[PDB]
Amino acid sequence: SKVSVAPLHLESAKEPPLNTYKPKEPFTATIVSVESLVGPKAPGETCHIVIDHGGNVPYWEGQSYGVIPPGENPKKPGAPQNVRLYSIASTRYGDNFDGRTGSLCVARAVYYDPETGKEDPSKNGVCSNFLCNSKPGDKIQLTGPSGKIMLLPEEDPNATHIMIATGTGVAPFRGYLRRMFMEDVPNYRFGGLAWLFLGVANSDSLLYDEEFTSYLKQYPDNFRYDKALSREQKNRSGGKMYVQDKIEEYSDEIFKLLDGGAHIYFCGLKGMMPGIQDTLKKVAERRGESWDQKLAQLKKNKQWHVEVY
Ligand SMILES: Cc1cc2nc3c(=O)[nH]c(=O)nc-3n(C[C@H](O)[C@H](O)[C@H](O)COP(=O)(O)OP(=O)(O)OC[C@H]3O[C@@H](n4cnc5c(N)ncnc54)[C@H](O)[C@@H]3O)c2cc1C
Repeated sequence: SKVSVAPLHLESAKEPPLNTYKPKEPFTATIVSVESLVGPKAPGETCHIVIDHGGNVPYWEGQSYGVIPPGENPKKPGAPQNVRLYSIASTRYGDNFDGRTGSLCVARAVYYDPETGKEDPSKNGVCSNFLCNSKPGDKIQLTGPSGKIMLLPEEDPNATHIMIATGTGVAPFRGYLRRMFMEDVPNYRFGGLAWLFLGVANSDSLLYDEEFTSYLKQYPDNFRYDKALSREQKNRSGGKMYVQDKIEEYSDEIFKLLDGGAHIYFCGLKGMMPGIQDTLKKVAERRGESWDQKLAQLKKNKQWHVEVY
């Protein structure tokens, strides 16, 4: 059974909120919870951060929140820190199904000297550590929401959505999939195919795995889920197993879906994209197709959605 959500008036707007709060006057939100998403063998920490915005900073799935960490801009004395953007990992109703909270999926950026391995905290990422170090009741300066690239196309409730994530790039897809499958949204009844491909370092680095596995058992004809574990698996050519290698295992199914009008999404660190492009080119070549021409048509048809960072 789908989970009741409120308030239904969040469905009424016909345009997404944008820049409701700006950097000079952010919204002072409050941390609800911070929890690690990863096991002890993960190379670094990734946390789920729940933020109470009280309904003052609503958003649509696929958008980002800005966070202004405290302190001074190290490059402009007297000025605030620059905004850092984070893909919202929750639906518009949020993890408490009430329209009052939104969630972030935040990897700690930690610096290690390339030769000695010595950590240097002064070179760690300011906003990501600020967020992962936060505790219930702490205040967060929120801006936005912002972004339109990753809004979910809902005009066809039976569309196909192929979602390609590495690491924290899973965030918008957690939101899409909760709206598609878990929440009782009477004006969006999804009857298409949602297919999540996720690449992470190892099993302990998986994010939200139990939630996604649950969708396989509840919606076996509408959801597919495939994972690539780069430090624990090898591809067919002998390289470390990346998300593009999982795509290749389903070369024919995914190309057929794209030809049929499927939307395809990419999110996570930008270093994910070169290997993906290389694989898609090789898959097309084996089929006797030009990947350049196919990608041009996907962009012209508004099927191609990329937000990497
Ligand atoms: C649209 C969008 C969505 C995003 N979504 C997410 C998301 O869902 N989750 C997420 O985790 N991130 C996400 N990001 C990235 C996020 O915005 C930040 O860039 C990231 O968290 C790092 O910010 P920071 O403040 O921690 O690091 P910063 O302080 O900005 O530092 C940047 C990097 O430089 C390194 N560094 C600092 N000083 C030195 C030095 N002297 N020498 C060498 N290295 C140094 C830091 O360790 C860090 O890796 C997103 C970005 C965009 C644009």
